[PDB]
Amino acid sequence: EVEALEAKVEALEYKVQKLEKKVEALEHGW
Amino acid sequence: EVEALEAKVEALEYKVQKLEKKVEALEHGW
Amino acid sequence: EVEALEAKVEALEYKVQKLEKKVEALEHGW
Repeated sequence: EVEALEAKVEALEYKVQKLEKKVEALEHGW
Repeated sequence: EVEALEAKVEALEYKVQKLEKKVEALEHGW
Repeated sequence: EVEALEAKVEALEYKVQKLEKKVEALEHGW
C-alpha cells in the first residue's frame, strides 16, 4: 500500500507540474 | 496515517483530473 | 518513507489549491 501510494504521488507531482506550466502560460499569455 | 494519506491522495487524483479537463478545455478553446 | 509521502502530499494539496483558484479565475473571467 505504501509503494502504491508512492507511485501515485510521483504521478500526481508530474501531472501537477504539467498543469502549473500550462496555467502559467495561460495566465501570462505566452 | 497511511489511511489518511490514501484518502487525501484519492481526493487529489480527483481534483487533478478535474483540473486537467478544465485546462484542456481552456487550451483547446472548447 | 511515510513522512516523505506526507510532506509531498501536503505540498501537492497546496499546489492543487493554488491551481484551482487560478483556473476558477480563468474560467469565470475574474
